[PDB]
Amino acid sequence: ATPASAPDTRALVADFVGYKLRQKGYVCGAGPGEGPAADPLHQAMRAAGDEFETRFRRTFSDLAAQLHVTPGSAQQRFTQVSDELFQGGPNWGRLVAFFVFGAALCAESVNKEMEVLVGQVQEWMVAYLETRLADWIHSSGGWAEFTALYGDGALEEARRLREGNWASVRLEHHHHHH
Repeated sequence: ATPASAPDTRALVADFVGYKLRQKGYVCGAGPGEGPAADPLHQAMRAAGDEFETRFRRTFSDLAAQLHVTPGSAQQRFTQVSDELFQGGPNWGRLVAFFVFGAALCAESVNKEMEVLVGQVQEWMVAYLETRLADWIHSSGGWAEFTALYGDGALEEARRLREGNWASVRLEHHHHHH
């Protein structure tokens, strides 16, 4: 018994984006309350998103000013940061982090009619995914671990961890003695 799949990974992506766009302008959908779904793809995607948004408080205004001062590049910068730390870290913390970025920088580059660069950021994503992320993914299989990851447990833990190592961009210089 091995079910098949017609849709594509790309489709799911454009879905979260397009929906997030109308979510502010013209919401369109249904009201899932007691409708058990085999593949909690949608529910899952929303969970992660709202997870980081609920975990902290004002990541937008906060991460805005804070990350503002420190000279940072565009979208490409956000990813580079995540991959920089996640470099060999199959932790969930980087999931909720790297995600909040792709999305935020997604709707931004999209709404601003900056799709040109948008398609670029994503392309790179799926690239490294099957490149070096093909292992950590093959182990858990994918969202599988995610579905059962945030099943039960304080969220404040996942954030503090993510914003902990990430926001911990503050380190100590070197000591030059003679």
